[PDB]
This record gives sequence, C-alpha cells and structure tokens, in this order.
Amino acid sequence: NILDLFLKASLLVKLIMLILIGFSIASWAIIIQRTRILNAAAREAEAFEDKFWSGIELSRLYQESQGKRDNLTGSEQIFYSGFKEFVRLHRANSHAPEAVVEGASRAMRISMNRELENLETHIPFLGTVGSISPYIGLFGTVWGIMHAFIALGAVKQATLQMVAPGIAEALIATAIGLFAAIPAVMAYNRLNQRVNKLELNYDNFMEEFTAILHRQAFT
Amino acid sequence: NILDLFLKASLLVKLIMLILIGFSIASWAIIIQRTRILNAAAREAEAFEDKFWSGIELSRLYQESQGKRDNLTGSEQIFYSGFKEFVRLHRANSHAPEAVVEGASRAMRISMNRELENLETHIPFLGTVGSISPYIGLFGTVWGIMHAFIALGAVKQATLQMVAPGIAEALIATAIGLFAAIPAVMAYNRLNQRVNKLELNYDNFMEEFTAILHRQAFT
Amino acid sequence: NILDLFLKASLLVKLIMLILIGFSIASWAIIIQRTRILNAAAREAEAFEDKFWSGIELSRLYQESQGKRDNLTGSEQIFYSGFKEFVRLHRANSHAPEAVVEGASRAMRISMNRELENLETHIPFLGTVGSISPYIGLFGTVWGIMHAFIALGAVKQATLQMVAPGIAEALIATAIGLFAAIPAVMAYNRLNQRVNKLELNYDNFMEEFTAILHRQAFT
Amino acid sequence: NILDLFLKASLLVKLIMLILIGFSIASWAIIIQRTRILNAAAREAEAFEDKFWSGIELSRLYQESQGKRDNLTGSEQIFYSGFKEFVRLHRANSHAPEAVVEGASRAMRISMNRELENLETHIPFLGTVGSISPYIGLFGTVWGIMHAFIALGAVKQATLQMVAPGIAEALIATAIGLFAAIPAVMAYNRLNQRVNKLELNYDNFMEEFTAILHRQAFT
Amino acid sequence: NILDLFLKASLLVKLIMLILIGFSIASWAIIIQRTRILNAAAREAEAFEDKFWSGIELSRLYQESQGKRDNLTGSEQIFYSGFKEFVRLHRANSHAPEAVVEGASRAMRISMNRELENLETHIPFLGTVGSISPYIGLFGTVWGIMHAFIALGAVKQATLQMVAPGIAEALIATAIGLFAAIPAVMAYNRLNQRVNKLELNYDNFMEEFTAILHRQAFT
Amino acid sequence: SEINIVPLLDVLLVLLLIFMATAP
Amino acid sequence: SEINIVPLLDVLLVLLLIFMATAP
Repeated sequence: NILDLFLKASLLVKLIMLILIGFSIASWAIIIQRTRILNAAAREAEAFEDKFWSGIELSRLYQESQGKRDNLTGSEQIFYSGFKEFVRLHRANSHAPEAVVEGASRAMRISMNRELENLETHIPFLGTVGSISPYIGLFGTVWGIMHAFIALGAVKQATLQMVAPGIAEALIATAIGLFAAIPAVMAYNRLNQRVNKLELNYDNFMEEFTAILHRQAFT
Repeated sequence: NILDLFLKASLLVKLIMLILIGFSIASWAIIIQRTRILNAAAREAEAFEDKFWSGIELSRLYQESQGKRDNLTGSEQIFYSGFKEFVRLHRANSHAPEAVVEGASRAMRISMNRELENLETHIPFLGTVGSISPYIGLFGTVWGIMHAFIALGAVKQATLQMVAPGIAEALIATAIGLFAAIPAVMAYNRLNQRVNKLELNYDNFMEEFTAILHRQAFT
Repeated sequence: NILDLFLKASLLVKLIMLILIGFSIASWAIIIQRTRILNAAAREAEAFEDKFWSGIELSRLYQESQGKRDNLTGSEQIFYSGFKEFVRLHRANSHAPEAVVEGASRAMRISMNRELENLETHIPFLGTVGSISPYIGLFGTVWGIMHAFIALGAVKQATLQMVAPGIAEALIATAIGLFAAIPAVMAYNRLNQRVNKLELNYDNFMEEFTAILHRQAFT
Repeated sequence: NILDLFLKASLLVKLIMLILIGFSIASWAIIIQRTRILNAAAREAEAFEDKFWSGIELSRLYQESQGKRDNLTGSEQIFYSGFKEFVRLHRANSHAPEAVVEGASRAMRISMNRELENLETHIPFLGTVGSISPYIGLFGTVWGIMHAFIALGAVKQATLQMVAPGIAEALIATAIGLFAAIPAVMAYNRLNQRVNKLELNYDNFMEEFTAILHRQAFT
Repeated sequence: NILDLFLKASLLVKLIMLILIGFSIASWAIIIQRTRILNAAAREAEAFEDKFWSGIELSRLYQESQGKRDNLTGSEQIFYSGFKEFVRLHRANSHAPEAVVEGASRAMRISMNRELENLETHIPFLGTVGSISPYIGLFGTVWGIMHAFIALGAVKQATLQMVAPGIAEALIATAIGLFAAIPAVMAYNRLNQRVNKLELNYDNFMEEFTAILHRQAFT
Repeated sequence: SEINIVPLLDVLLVLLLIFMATAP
Repeated sequence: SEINIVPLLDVLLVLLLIFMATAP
C-alpha cells in the first residue's frame, strides 16, 4: 500500500521524504540525550542545597570541595568561585569593605553564565524543525497536485479512477510532515521550562550567599 | 448526524477526539482555578496598602505581623522581611548609612521573587495545548481523507455521492481541534497581564518603603 | 436576502456571529474613550511646558501647584513630587549632594510610572480581538462546508436549492470576521504611537529638571 | 475590459477601490520625501567627522560653530551642547572632577534623542498600510461574490456564461490590495535600517568625545 | 512540462518568476558569504583564548601584538585598546583607584561595538525576502485565475478543458514563492543565533580582563 | 521575517466555494 | 501562543481536484 506509493514516487518526492525522516530521527535523539542531563542536574542541585542548609561550618565545605579539585558542577561551582575570591581580596584590600562584595558577585556571575550556557545546548534545532517541516510538506503536495492537473488536462474526459492515484501520493508527504513536527514543540516547551526553573534556583542561592557575605564584611 | 458519523468512523479517528476533549477539560479547570487565586491576591494587596497608609505607627504593625510569624503572603511578607533585616543590621554596625539600605533592598527583592514564582503555576500548559491541538486535528483529517479515497479506488466507475460522507465525517477532527485551541490561546495573555500588574504594584510598594527607610537612615 | 440566509442557519454560527458583534461594539467604545483621554493629556502637557519655560520664578510655581493639591496630572505631578523631596533632604544635614540628587530622581521616576500606567489602560484587548477573530471565522466556514458536503451526500443528483444553505452560511462568517478584525488592528498602532510620544516628552522634561537640580546642588 | 468590470461593480466595491489608491499615493509621497532627508543627514554626518579629526584647536571650531546659531543639525549640535555645558560647569565649581564629566555627558543625550525623534517621522503609517490592505481587498471580494450568487440564484439559468463576468470583476480588490501592500513593507524595512545606521555613528561620537573630556578632567 | 507552461504564460507571470529566481540566487550567495566569516571568527577567538591563558607574560604579548597594529581582529583588538589606556592614564594620576578601571572599560566597549557592527552585514535582506516573497505569488495566482475566468466567459462553451490549463499555470507562482521564502527564513534565525554566542564570549572575556585590572589597581 | 497565510487560505476557500456551487 | 493551520492548504487543493474531474 504505502510502500507501493513510495516506490512509484519520483525523485523529488523521495528526497523530500528522506529529509523529513532524518529530521525526525535527529529530534528524537536530541530529546533522549537532553532529558537525562536535566534530571541529573536537578537532583544534584537539590542535594547540595540540603547539604548547605544542614548547618556545617563553611570551612569544612570549602575543604571538601577542594578535595574534588576543580571538577565541580552546578551550585557547587558557584560556592567555590565566590569564596575563593573573597578570601583573596580580604588579605590585601582591607581598606575598602565594599569592593570585596563586588568581586565575589562578579566571580559568581561568570560561573553561573557558564553553566547556563552548558545546559541549553542543541535546543533551537527542535524549534527550527517544528517551524519548517509543514512548509516542506506543502511544497511537495503542491508539486504533486500541479503535475496531476497537467496530466489531467490532456484528455477531454476522465473519471475518478484515473485521478485517484495522485491523491494518496500527495497526502503521504503532509502526513509524514505532521508526524515529524508534532513532538518537537512539546519537547521544546518542557525543556525550556526546566531550564527556567534551574535558573531561578541558582539566582536565589546566589542572592542568599551574597547577603551572608555582605553581612560578614561590614563588621 | 454527528453521533452517527462518529460511530461509523475508523478506530484512529474515534480515538483522536478523546485527547482533544481531555485537553479542553483540563484547560477549563486550570483557568477556573487560577482566576480565584489572582483575585484574592489583588484584594489582599489593596487591603494591606490601605491599612499601611492609614497612620498607625510602624512598630505596632510590625508586632501584629510578627504575631503570625511567616504564614503571610505578598506585601506583608515583604514588609516583615525588610523590617527584620533593617533592625538586625542596624543593631550591630550602624556606622554605615548605605549598607543598611542596601541590605534591606536585597532582602525585599529576595522575598518578592519567591511570591512572583508562586503566583505563576500551570500557565505554560495552556500555551502547549494551544500550539499542539491543530496539528493533531489536521493529522486526523488527512488520515481520514486518505483512507476514504483508498477505499474508493477499489470500486470501479464511482460517483461523488459515495465519496461525500467520508469528507463530511473527516472534517470533524479539524473543527474540534480549532474549538479546543482558541480559548487556551485567549486565556494565556489575560493571565500574563494580571501577573504583570501585580508585579508593578509590588515594585512600587518596595520603592516607597525603601525611600522611607533611606530618609531615616540618612540623618 | 442576505439576512434571510442568516435566519435559516444553525445555532453554532448564530453564537459565533453574536460573539463577533459583541467584540466589535467593545472595540468601538474603547477607541472612542481613549481618543478623548489621550487628546486632553497632550494639551495639558504643552500648556504646562509653556508656562514652565515662560520665565516665572520656581517658588511661585510651587505655591500655585500646592494650592491645587490632590488634582495634579502629568508633568505637573513630576515637578511637584521631585521638588518637595529636594527641599526635604537639603534642610536635613546640608551635605552629600549626590544623595539629594538621587532622592530627587527616584520620586520623579515613581511618579512617571503611575501616569504611564494610567494612560496605557485598555489597549491589549484590541490586539487580542484583532489577532483572534479570523480563526473563529474559519471555524464557521469549516462547519458550513461540512453541512454542504452532507447535503450533497444525502440525496442522489442533488439540486442547487438544497446545496445553497451551506454556501450561504460559509461566506457570512468570513465577512464578519474580517469586519471585526480590521479596526482593532488599526487602533492598536494608532494609540501606541501617542503613548510613545507622551513618554518621550515626559523623559525629556525629567532629564532637564534633573540637570537644573544637579547644577544648583554642587555650587 | 477592466473599465467594464469597474462599471459593473456595486457601490460598496467602488468605494473600497478608492481607499486602496489613496493609500498607495500617500505611501509613495512619504517614501520620496524621506529618502532625501536621510541622504542629506548621512552626507553631513560623514562630512563633519573629517573636519573634526583633521587636527585643529577645538576653540577655533567652537568659535566658528557659534556663527551658525539656531541652524546646527547632527553631530554639530551634540558637540556644541557638550562643550557649552563643560565650559559653564567648570568655571563655578573646580573641586569635584567627576561632576563636570557627568554633566557634560548628560547634556548630550537630550540632543541625541531630539535628532533621533526628528529623523523618524511617518514610518508607522507605512507599517499600518502594509498590514491592513489585503484584508480590505478580501472583504471586497467576498461581498462581490455574495452579490453574484444572489443575482444568479433568482433566475432559472444555471450555466456559467452569465455568472463568469461577476466572478471575474470581483477579483480586482485583492490584486489592488497586494499591489498597495508590497512597497510599504519594503520601504519600512529599508528606512528602519538606515535610521539605525545613523544612530550608531552618533553613539560612537558621543562616547569618543566623553573619553577625550575624561582625560582633561583629571590633570 | 514546466517549460511549456512558462512559454504559454503571460508577460506578468514570466516577470514574477524571474524576480523570484533572482531573489533566491541573492539569498544563497549571501548565506554562502556569511557562513565562512562567522566560522573563522570563532576559530580565531578559540585560538587566542588559549594563548592568553597559556602562562606568557602580558608585556611580551603586548610586544607581539604591537607589530600587527593594522591587522588585529576580534578579542585581540579588545585587548590592545585596553592595555594602551591603562598604561597612559596610570602615568598621570595613579592615586585614583577607580578612574583607571572606567577609562580602560570605555575603550573595550567601543571596540566591541565596532566589531559586532562589522560582523552583521546583509542579514536584514533575508528577512525582507522572507516577508515579501509570498505576496508576489498571490498576485500571479490572482492574475491567472482572472484571465482564465474571463476567457471562459468570452467563449460559448462551458467546458473544463480550457479552464484547466489556466489553473495549472496559476500555482507555479505560489510554488516558486514558497521555494524562495523558506531558506531565507531558516538562515535569518541561524545567523542571529551564531552572532549571539560570539557576543557572549566577548562579554565574558571583557569581564575577566576587567577583573584582573581591578585586582591590580588597588595594590 | 514571518510568513502570512490567511490571504491564501481565504482565496482558496472562495475558489472551492464557487466551484462547488457552480457544479450542481 | 501561536496557531498554525498550514497543512489545511494541502487538504483544500486535493478537494479542488475532485470537482475538476467530472464537474465545473
């Protein structure tokens, strides 16, 4: 049925179907890859927030973080970036108690930007697929229907029997286009929402730690 | 009429409508739930502002607020956090005139963010529904039309009368898709505008109270 | 003839027509009210600017402004809010001019926000209506085509008098949709331009007054 | 041909077919008027910088610019305003170095905003025309076809020969609408880019002059 | 096939096809030109970051860079404009620890603005093509349908054999319009996304260098 | 920047309606 | 957020074939 129509198609229709099949495969692979990373990031963030609010001294936390060298991810990195700069400035620039807070905030911001850039890779491709596929299907269908009109115009009379085959091979392309297009929008929206939640959590933690440092500096 | 067409449809066409019906039900439930909460928040904010600008001294108002500790919502929570931070910071290192103001402003921003986060739940589901429904409807329609013409092609020397019911029962899918898509798109913008108005109100209150604190600290 | 076609239609298209008529009426009312408020505002602003740059002393302007308290609108508010702040801090300690300038500017920004919010009240509804009407028209057209196809499939060798109702029912929906869509789309931009011009005038006045205050403070 | 079709149209279609001509005439006039002004501004902007950077004591240039009072446009106005504010503010207070630079920088944004406002007139009209015209064309077409069907249905003749001219004459509104729409969009897109290119040079010149003043502020 | 319809078409249809083909050629040429430059810029930035962090002294890097005064591009320029400022101002007034940081930052901002302006050329043409192209295919289709209907009205035979070729020739305009429209719409977003990453990298490098100079200044 | 489709859909619907009504 | 009804066009053209087969 469908295989016969695929075989009977010309070269342009075959190419325009293969493009969409490849697009669908790539989209599914991207979704499967990204979900696990987002889940792991969420779990690590929650665990570290609980550990930080447990009530252990900050020197012990810094020692434990240094025990893992520079291989840190998520909020652990931010807490490592600020505390390193703060202690460095307090030794030298003891005169100005306001510059240390600016240094700590500047150190935290760059790190946070780096993790947020890391998390959101390969996402806009799904939006491109979901915004482009239907037009490709429409172009294929228009080509097929125009060919059908040209073929029909030759004879002075024809029934539905000799115009039936064109319809199925015309609609196959748009069916495949919709099938490829549907899941991309859902994946796009869900992944964007998860990234936003992580971003707000990071911002809240950064502001809390900056407040603690500001209280400690002016004494 | 419509019931007979639904009964005589194929399995996929019949199944493709239950999803859209469920989506519509969920959308209506979410809208009804969100409206009441937003209205209550607006009323509470107005009442608290009216009470605050009445002329009662701030100490008694703070005592009343601390009576309920932290089970507060919105402007009263912001005022409580700001006042507590102000008194705590001024108790120790009152030499600085600007550090106290900066700390109070930071605390107020922190407390406002976690309320604006709470007010904005379940909204993106409406956008997802409104962006995904028409594609499903059109896929159902395309499948129905293709199946009808394929079944027709077997019969030799047919007429339009046998064909018409197929398209008649096929267009129901796209009708239902548009019906389920429109209101979800309408409600999104209204809810966003209400959230924006509440955010503006909170920002104005925070700025006024920061100015009031600044006048006291600067002397 | 055209109305007779409406009188013999189904219930759903009647509901669609009623909804679109209500939308049109609301749009017209909003346009009429906004075109008066935004016209009065500009004349008030221009008159105040001419009076301010006429050459009279600032103290006389302040006395006249405080005479008509609780009814100021527009730039008259911005001059009144900032100036009263400037004399409040200057008599407090008579040092730190930057604090005086910042306190003067903050009140002016706060006052400007209220006026802009008051001027931008009922605009997004027109945009929503203009964006949403054609799809309701499309829903009506799809229903009409469905009824026409059912009528063709009902009786063998159908005549024109039995296919006419669906074709008649299809066109009115599109006509009403476009008729309701156009004026809202025009009025949206027409009002946004006026709002932008008023905002620019307010910003220029605020900057010039701040410049005068800054020059006087550091002498 | 076309004249007969226009003559056979109804009153409403004829009335519609004049707004779409007025729109085209207005759009062409606006484009022709704006191009010359933008070209003159670009030539003057490119001609002043060469004189500024050729190497000449700035006092002589300022004295020469004093001659053409109330006639300066472009970067000359910015230069004059900044220099005048700098000289006036330096003479009174000679202690604070940063205040002089702050005032000189503030005195230039007002002028830049004024010229940018001057150079950006009558573009939203082009945007509105380009966004509106096709819908009016479609409304005219729908109305004409409704009248054609009503006229056809009364008589018992059902052949195509007496209904074809009505359909032929009812399809001119859409062509006129698209013909009016295209140039407006093209001109809008081009003029916005030209304005942005003009703005960037002013921004760069402002920053460079602030930089050259900063070094003289501290000696 | 296509050639027969192209030859049998009127003059306006042929002109429309020629215009659309020219637009497609221009779009493809612009895409090919831009991709190579956008890739080379990223390669150079990645190459320079490692050399900066490799551990060589800054003075020797400055000595190496000063031999290529008129061939620098990218981050190197942002470096070169910075150091030269920091050397000069520090020779005059080294007492102020905050003036030198701003004096260094201004030059880096200017250079970054110039580089970003240079990177984005010819992009808006793609958006103009994407917005304009379908409006010409619509004109072609409407003209073809009008000619077909008037030809049918002229003759005395209500036959489909002479209306089929006109409808067949009508759809070529829409096909070619979509063909010209799609790739430009893809490339516009692709190139904007490419530019944003380079903007982020430049901002991060500027922040890190500003931090290093800030740390050095106070000591 | 964006592609508008409503005019094409309206024109196609009108053409379908006229061809459906002309054929009895 | 947005409504996309592009594939509907693909349906309409197909129907336009039917009435060109044996009807005006």
